[PDB]
Amino acid sequence: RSTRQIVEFTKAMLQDNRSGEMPLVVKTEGHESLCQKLAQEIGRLKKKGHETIAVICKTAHQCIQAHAHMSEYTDVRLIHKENQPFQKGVCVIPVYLAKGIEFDAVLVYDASEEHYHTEHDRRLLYTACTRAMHMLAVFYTGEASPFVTAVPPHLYQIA
Repeated sequence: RSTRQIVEFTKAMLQDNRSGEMPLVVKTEGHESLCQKLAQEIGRLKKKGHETIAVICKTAHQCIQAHAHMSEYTDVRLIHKENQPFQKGVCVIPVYLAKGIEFDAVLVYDASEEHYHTEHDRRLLYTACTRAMHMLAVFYTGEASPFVTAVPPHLYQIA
């Protein structure tokens, strides 16, 4: 139900039909520059018509940090419990609460090798990226997750 480009990107992460824009991978220096560039990309995606936009973090604890820092640049809804209603707009949400929800656009928060390197992490990263129906962006600080670096570079564009 996602785009061919998103399906091919995410399939390539598991090394161990509609069309859309290429997944975007974005390198950043630190959580503050990360949150700034996330905020800019959210503004771009809103203008292009995305109505449900998820910044997906690995854990609830990371969500709180992400939400606090993103709030410096834009307004974002923190998703922290199951009974929060699905609505249009921008949210910060952990993988385990995003499971089986579909968003127009997903921005993966800090897909670094520090945060995503175990096989458990691989399942979490895959789950996060497959929530995206129309646009996927993968942001990271420092060094990218091995599961991102492993994706053939023709399957994504860089910023």
